[PDB]
Amino acid sequence: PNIKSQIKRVKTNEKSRQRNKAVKSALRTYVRNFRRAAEAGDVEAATKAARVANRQLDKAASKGVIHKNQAANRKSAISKKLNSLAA
Amino acid sequence: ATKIRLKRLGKIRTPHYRVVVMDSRAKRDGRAIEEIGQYHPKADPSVIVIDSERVQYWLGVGAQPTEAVVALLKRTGDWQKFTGDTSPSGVKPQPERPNKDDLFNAALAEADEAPREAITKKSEGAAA
Amino acid sequence: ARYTGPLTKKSRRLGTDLVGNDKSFERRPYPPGVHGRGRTKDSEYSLQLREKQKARYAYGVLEKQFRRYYEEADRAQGKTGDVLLQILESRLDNVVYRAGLAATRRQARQMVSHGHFLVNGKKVNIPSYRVSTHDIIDVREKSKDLPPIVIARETFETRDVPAWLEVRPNKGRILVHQLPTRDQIVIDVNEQAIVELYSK
Amino acid sequence: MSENTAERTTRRKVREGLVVSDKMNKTITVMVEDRVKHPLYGKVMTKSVRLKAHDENNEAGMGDRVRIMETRPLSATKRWRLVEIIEKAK
RNA sequence: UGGUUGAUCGCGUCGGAAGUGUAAUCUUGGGGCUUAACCCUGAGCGUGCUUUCGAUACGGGUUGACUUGAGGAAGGUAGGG
RNA sequence: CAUUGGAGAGUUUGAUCCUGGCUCAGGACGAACGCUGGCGGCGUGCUUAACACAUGCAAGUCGAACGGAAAGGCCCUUGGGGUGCUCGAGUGGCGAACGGGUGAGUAACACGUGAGUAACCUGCCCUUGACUUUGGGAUAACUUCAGGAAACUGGGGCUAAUACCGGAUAGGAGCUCCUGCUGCAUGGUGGGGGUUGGAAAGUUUCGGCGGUUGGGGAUGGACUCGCGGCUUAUCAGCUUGUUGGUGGGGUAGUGGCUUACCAAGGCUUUGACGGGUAGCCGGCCUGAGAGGGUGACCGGCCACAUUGGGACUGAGAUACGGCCCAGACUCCUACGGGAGGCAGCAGUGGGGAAUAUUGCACAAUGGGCGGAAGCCUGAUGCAGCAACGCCGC
Ligand SMILES: [Mg+2]
Ligand SMILES: [Mg+2]
Ligand SMILES: [Mg+2]
Ligand SMILES: [Mg+2]
Ligand SMILES: [Mg+2]
Ligand SMILES: [Mg+2]
Ligand SMILES: [Mg+2]
Ligand SMILES: [Mg+2]
Ligand SMILES: [Mg+2]
Ligand SMILES: [Mg+2]
Ligand SMILES: [Mg+2]
Ligand SMILES: [Mg+2]
Ligand SMILES: [Mg+2]
Ligand SMILES: [Mg+2]
Ligand SMILES: [Mg+2]
Ligand SMILES: [Mg+2]
Ligand SMILES: [Mg+2]
Ligand SMILES: [Mg+2]
Ligand SMILES: [Mg+2]
Ligand SMILES: [Mg+2]
Ligand SMILES: [Mg+2]
Ligand SMILES: [Mg+2]
Ligand SMILES: [Mg+2]
Ligand SMILES: [Mg+2]
Ligand SMILES: [Mg+2]
Ligand SMILES: [Mg+2]
Ligand SMILES: [Mg+2]
Ligand SMILES: [Mg+2]
Ligand SMILES: [Mg+2]
Repeated sequence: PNIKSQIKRVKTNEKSRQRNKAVKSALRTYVRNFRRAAEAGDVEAATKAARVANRQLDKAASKGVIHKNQAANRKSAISKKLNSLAA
Repeated sequence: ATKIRLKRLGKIRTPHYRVVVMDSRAKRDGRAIEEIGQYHPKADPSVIVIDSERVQYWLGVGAQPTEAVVALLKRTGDWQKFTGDTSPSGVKPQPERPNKDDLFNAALAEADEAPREAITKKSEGAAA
Repeated sequence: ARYTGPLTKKSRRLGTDLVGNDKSFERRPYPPGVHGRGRTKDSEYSLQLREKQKARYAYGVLEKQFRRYYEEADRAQGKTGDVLLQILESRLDNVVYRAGLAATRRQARQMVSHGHFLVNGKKVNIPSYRVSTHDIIDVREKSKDLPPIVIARETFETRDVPAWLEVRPNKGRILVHQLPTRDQIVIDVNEQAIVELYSK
Repeated sequence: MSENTAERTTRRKVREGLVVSDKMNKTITVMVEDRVKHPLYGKVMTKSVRLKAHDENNEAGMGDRVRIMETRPLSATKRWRLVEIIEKAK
């Protein structure tokens, strides 16, 4: 870079990328845990995993790592899957 | 942010501003959401015309004036109607008034001293 | 940007007295030069061009500005030749000439460009200043005793002032009653021919 | 009860046309014809455009005069929906 | 592209209304630069489009009549088709 | 129940009339050249090499978020008080996505015009309702060590926040169930219930200035669509995620956007596909008009920033003066490895018939940050240069 503002910016961009990547990977792991519970067909495990995943999606949306609309979409998918499992 | 600012127009060394409403990102002399008034500072007691209803609407909707437009609104009294403050509100003095027909009728009749200072300049050529 | 050469040559070529009288125009029936006495064909262009050049050299206006006057008259409503002659008469130097404060239009241009005149309070040194109605042209107070001015003051009684101007000779004040009409401009050209010329 | 600014006003585009293809599921290709002046010679021409609508239940057939209303993009090419069948030519 | 005519629709067509057609330009009315070029300002233009309300003479759509265009039947009939 | 507007000429013959081409008189220009050249006013000035670029500048700001003290500045026997203003370097916030440039690509919902989003997002600003709770762990700077020619890199120790991370508490966020009124199909909206959940930050010279979250407003953007504007048939077939369906995924959002499965579609002689050329427009020139030509300045939209590709950060990204990879180039190197992108302003080389100063100022208007004084601004305002245009003398 040629501007010290831009050098500061590349440093902060890397830092924010680390933070956001960590949060997104955690979200993906939680959603995968719920999906595997749903495939296994358990009810209590799937319910607990769904609660955890929805809470973490909302937490990430609050942190700004993901958009609130994306959080809502993923939560809706998880809740609909859990409802189908219960039915 | 939406701003109420001045859009420059006119010639070199002769600026006339249009008090317009546009967002900050837009270029100075560009498309405006609305044209509110005009401001000719080059003229005597600068001309300041501001559409009171529209400027009140834009202030109430949250447009941010530039310092120049704040001065103009102070002079037009709009900056007191909105954000009530104790300011003189010096509504523009008029840039005086000339006339032509009255002067022509005055001189057509002036006659007398017209040709009178005229024969006085006859005496002047005598002096010349 | 101003014709400074002889005017009698142009008057002889154009066949009419551009200005003045009782002069070297006793050789009028033939244009200047070695080939002056020969018989002429005179096409329509020739005729039209002669009328246009007569107006131009009478009023001291070059071709670009005369053309501009032509488009202004053409755009204006009414007879194009009438409007064109009205504009040329509304020129300030011609106004001074017609009021009679100058011996000729060239002298009027000289004094106007030298600034010996005031237009309704404001000093003007533009010969092409188009005088508007109800205007008051005044001689500059410093220059109220010019030799040409005193000659005009001695001679104006013989000169005829048109109806659209009022002059306070000794006072040097030309009141413009109205902007002149075709019947008030003296007929010495064919404005219709000029208009036809500017259409080819 | 007290709903918000009702009416929505904002009306969508409506086209009357003729079905020219019904052989794909839940879709009918409608041919809509308009009459306009020729820009230069002034004759009233006939401009025809093919519009793909969404026909839930496959209720329309070849040669049927139908009415379609514009919608949001329902597929890569479908942007209209069948609202009624005016003449069932069959 | 369309003979005569009844009914109907109101797509073309025609007439209002609303919205839009930024500004500048352009036309034009005022004003400022000593005039002009140029500049400011009011209006027009923006030849369209959308929405909406009317008109139904014509074009067209739908629908029903009529026989004069067109075709057919029966009889007559000419010919190196 | 009138118009503002239309000019020809020469040339086929021995002569004539007609047909007919050619040529000319007019206007114009982002023009060049030749001869000539006084001034002023207002504009305009690389149309070719989106050719390669030396040098300076063109994006910073905030101490009223933070640790601090490398300078200046006050108070003290030279260091010492961070002590107050101030203040490099560092964290943190915001800006850097604007402004400015160019027209290479693009025959395309790119643009013009008019609509739709019941498929959308929107920082700062305005408005209104709730709030601003309880804890914790690091780290840059600094310090020490090691490595490197450099660019710089890696350890040890140490430290603060409006930096970062647990928790509590908050709807109009997920799911679900009643019920009112309703639209344009998917539906929209009012009311109630169940259930699972989502925040925050402090600071001040006490004058301030801020934080989080609902709902509206304004602003800006996004997508979809009807209609409109080139040439070529000596290009006739094009397409297989292609056309549609269902489930999932994805996204701010609809969607073959993506995926699996099913079906066999979709486009085209009213010109698909291919070739050629081209940014589009408000406008400009010409013309009686209809048209024809054109897309300089100025203004709107789009595209692009060494070539190709990619994401990251962010409210927002073709990210001009960002990052990553590759190619072509230029430069530094101690040969191990590094650095760079004027189609920003001025300028150089080059090409060309041809197009300017390595200027001044932030005084005005506009923009960024700051509570403010203020700082930054090659935007802009100006000046220099050239008869390049118009106008006046
Ligand atoms: Mg993992
Ligand atoms: Mg989904
Ligand atoms: Mg008929
Ligand atoms: Mg009828
Ligand atoms: Mg105007
Ligand atoms: Mg004037
Ligand atoms: Mg306009
Ligand atoms: Mg009919
Ligand atoms: Mg028979
Ligand atoms: Mg012959
Ligand atoms: Mg011959
Ligand atoms: Mg500092
Ligand atoms: Mg731009
Ligand atoms: Mg352009
Ligand atoms: Mg925080
Ligand atoms: Mg098209
Ligand atoms: Mg699907
Ligand atoms: Mg091109
Ligand atoms: Mg074009
Ligand atoms: Mg432009
Ligand atoms: Mg992001
Ligand atoms: Mg950048
Ligand atoms: Mg930019
Ligand atoms: Mg650059
Ligand atoms: Mg340059
Ligand atoms: Mg050369
Ligand atoms: Mg300022
Ligand atoms: Mg200030
Ligand atoms: Mg600077």
